[PDB]
Amino acid sequence: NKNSSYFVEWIPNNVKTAVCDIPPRGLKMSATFIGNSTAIQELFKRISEQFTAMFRRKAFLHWYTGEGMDEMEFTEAESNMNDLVSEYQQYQDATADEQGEFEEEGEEDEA
Amino acid sequence: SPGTPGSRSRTPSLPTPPTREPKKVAVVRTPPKSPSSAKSRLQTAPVPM
Repeated sequence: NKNSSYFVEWIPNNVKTAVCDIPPRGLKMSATFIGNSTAIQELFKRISEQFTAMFRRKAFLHWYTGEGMDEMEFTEAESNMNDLVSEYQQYQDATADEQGEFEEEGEEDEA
Repeated sequence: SPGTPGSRSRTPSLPTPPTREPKKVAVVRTPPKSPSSAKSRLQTAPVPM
């Protein structure tokens, strides 16, 4: 209620509750939270940022391809990370929309 | 796209969720089965002379 701006509005009522009868030892009550958020992208951005700045100069790259790692397999590991950030960003700032008769339909002409 | 010399970042961005699509969904389908009836009656007692 107080913070509806912090919850994905095309995932209505975003919570899964579980409740055990038994406390952790030495305290009469506690709780643990798990949190799936688009706000995590800033991890993967920075790692990718540090990775590309490293990789543009190939800094210490030789130790990985010394182990017979492939420098092309390593190149495309960036792409998965970039695709992952786009996986958050397609749901970032994204909105409810109307249902309707939203089919495309061309002109009354022979093609 | 033009840019800096050497290796450049490798970014896909194809959004997964379906767009607007033909599912209007809310249409009238099954009204309850309802017949009107006009009705009539005619009084029929004994009518001698």
